[PDB]
Amino acid sequence: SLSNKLTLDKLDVKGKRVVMRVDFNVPMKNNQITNNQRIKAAVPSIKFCLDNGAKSVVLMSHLGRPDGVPMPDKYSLEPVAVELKSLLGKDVLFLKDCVGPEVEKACANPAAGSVILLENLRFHVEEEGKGKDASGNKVKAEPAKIEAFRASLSKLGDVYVNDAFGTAHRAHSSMVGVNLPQKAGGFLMKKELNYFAKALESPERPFLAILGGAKVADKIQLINNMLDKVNEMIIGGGMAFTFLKVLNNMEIGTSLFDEEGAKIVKDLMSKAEKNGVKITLPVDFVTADKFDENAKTGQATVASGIPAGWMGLDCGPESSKKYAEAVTRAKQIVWNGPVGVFEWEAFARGTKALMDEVVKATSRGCITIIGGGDTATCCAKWNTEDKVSHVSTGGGASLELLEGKVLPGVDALSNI
Ligand SMILES: Nc1ncnc2c1ncn2[C@@H]1O[C@H](COP(=O)(O)OP(=O)(O)OP(=O)(O)O)[C@@H](O)[C@H]1O
Ligand code: NA
Repeated sequence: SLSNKLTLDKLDVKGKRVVMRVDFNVPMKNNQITNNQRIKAAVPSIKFCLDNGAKSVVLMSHLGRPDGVPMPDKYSLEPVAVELKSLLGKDVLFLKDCVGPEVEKACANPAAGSVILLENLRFHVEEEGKGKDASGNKVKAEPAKIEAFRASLSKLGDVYVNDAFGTAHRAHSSMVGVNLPQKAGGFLMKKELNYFAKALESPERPFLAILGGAKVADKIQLINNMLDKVNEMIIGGGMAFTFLKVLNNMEIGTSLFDEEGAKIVKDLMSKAEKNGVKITLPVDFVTADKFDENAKTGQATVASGIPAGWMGLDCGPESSKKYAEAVTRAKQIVWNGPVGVFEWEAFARGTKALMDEVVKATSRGCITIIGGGDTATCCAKWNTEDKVSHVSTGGGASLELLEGKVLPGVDALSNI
């Protein structure tokens, strides 16, 4: 997987400036970092570079989805710089941009051992290649400016390391576009890829995938290929309402809905039937009159529908029972995406109950893999990081491995 690729343990960094993509896309609440998992996970690679004599380590990441507009009031990485201090035992220089002559000067010839964190890559449309303007109109990036963006990032180091497993499914500029002669996979990239390579070679069966969360447009497009690998799927969280509206003609109110994915729902169900994959969808819900921690709440079922102006933000008790039945049958589980808005206590019961079931499954020998920026925060919140088989820093990235793909961030590394 990385067998063919240059990795950091084989990269001479002595006297070299290292430019490192990392996944510091950490969850935030009340403007605080709620889980430093993804930051801590990159420390081994950073520390290795500094201990083996790197002149500098320049760290670069996105945070959230600002869609190519500078929104430091809301998606700045400065809080991550602070947290990384503590985890490293080294101070960190935070720059307010990631490209341009001022950044290039700050990284051109740093004091020996400097750790530099750049501002959010996605404040530039050239990272993703597309985004929105500040008025919210979709925009494409211009090829020549994408090249200039990649050229600028490439000047910030002499060698490149990608340790950003959580983002490895994204063919973004900082992930596939850095032009330096040595492009090496970091130790987190190696740890995660090696874990999944073995867990996915010959899964214990039944193999259950649990797909929830809120990235519906993206992740509904992964189900088709996953249906060739798994024996059961829970489709919950925000993902479920697109399925229920199409299959059950359910009223879903203002719940998350994907117009494009709705067009393939019946094809996915046909393929699940063809491949013998049991699909478990929720049958009841905790509702809210608005997207707010303190919203008024209600209950609902698929038969009742969700009232107009209301949204389903958690599953209900009968859904938790059905989810639990699927977990009990499983011998291997991969779970990405909470089955409700677990950050808010009114909407956390379904995710907590499913966590309880997954922990119990682990205790009787199920191989249990939970991954994602927010889903791993469930493990931190309820203190189950040591009670499942593997907590991954990749969510969507892990689902694309489950599909059987080579991740773009891996593919772009140097061959041995
Ligand atoms: N019914 C729902 N409506 C809206 N949001 C939901 C619902 N159920 C869960 N969520 C939200 O889904 C979010 C997580 O979805 P997401 O797909 O980002 O998962 P993730 O584990 O961070 O995955 P990745 O690592 O790929 O980003 C949480 O913030 C949670 O509030
Ligand atoms: Na997320």
